[PDB]
Amino acid sequence: AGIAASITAKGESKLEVLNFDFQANAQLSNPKINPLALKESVKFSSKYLRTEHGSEMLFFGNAIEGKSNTVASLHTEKNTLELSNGVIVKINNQLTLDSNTKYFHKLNIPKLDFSSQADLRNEIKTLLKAGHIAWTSSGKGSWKWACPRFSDEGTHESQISFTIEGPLTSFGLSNKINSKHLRVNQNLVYESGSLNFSKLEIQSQVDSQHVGHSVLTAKGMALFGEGKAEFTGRHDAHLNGKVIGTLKNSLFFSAQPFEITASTNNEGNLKVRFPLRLTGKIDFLNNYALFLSPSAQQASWQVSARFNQYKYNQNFSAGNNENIMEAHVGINGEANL
Repeated sequence: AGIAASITAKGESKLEVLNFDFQANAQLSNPKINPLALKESVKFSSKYLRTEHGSEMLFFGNAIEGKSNTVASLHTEKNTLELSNGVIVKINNQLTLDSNTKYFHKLNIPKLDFSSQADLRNEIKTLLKAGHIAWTSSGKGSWKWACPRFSDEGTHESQISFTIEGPLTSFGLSNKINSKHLRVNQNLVYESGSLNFSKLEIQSQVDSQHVGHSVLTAKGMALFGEGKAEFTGRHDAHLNGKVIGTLKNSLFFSAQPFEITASTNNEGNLKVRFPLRLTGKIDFLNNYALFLSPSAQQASWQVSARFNQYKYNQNFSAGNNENIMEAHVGINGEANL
């Protein structure tokens, strides 16, 4: 039992952008055993836009297959755009798909001397199995254009990693972005073996000429069942241009049974270049030290925030001990008038 369906539409007329020649088809087959080979082809002519598609679905009970494609290409007197897509899906025992996105764009506007090029690769590859996950992608692409009000060029590089196998999980990102004015490197590292451990790793590298360099990267080691958690937290930054200085950040601590200790330190000596020839001199000293224990506990807070000619030192020590408890409040400051 099969059906031969065929459609053919002709819009012959004046103007090339308006005339069209559409055609369609459809085929079927199903004798006894359901060996379906359903197919489709979408086709038409039109000077304004040419787009084509063909989808052919295959079925053999457990052998299930699917191939679909849709490609379009825009063309005119100023612009030239294209796109392609391939659906590759097959179902035999497990589930998997690989689909691609081919993106092109070329714009040329001679009115203001503009020429833009965009060209993007968007591909997905998945794998679903009985207890298995295999997921990855790559957002590869680049950009470029010449325009007096906006001129930039660079390459975008993305990669996604994800995989599941049993109680353990895996997940990693490698982001590489590069341009003529901004350069950032990004990495993600994640790992945790169910309720046993948890790996926390961040990688952020920002590079720019006008402001300077920023360095942010930190680690965290977490363990389950006992109460252990230690994160290595830090940051180093540079500022250039209208502002100059440093950003030091200390975030160190250990989470332990019957022992809690935290160390936080924040440093900055920024010098703001205000307009009308004014300079703001900012130096602040923010620190912290923790110790928690069943026997004795303590804390510390010291601030040395200073603005230009206005200095302030604030003293705060907190600590409980059985032999002696200290209680001092340091309130000191000076405001020039």
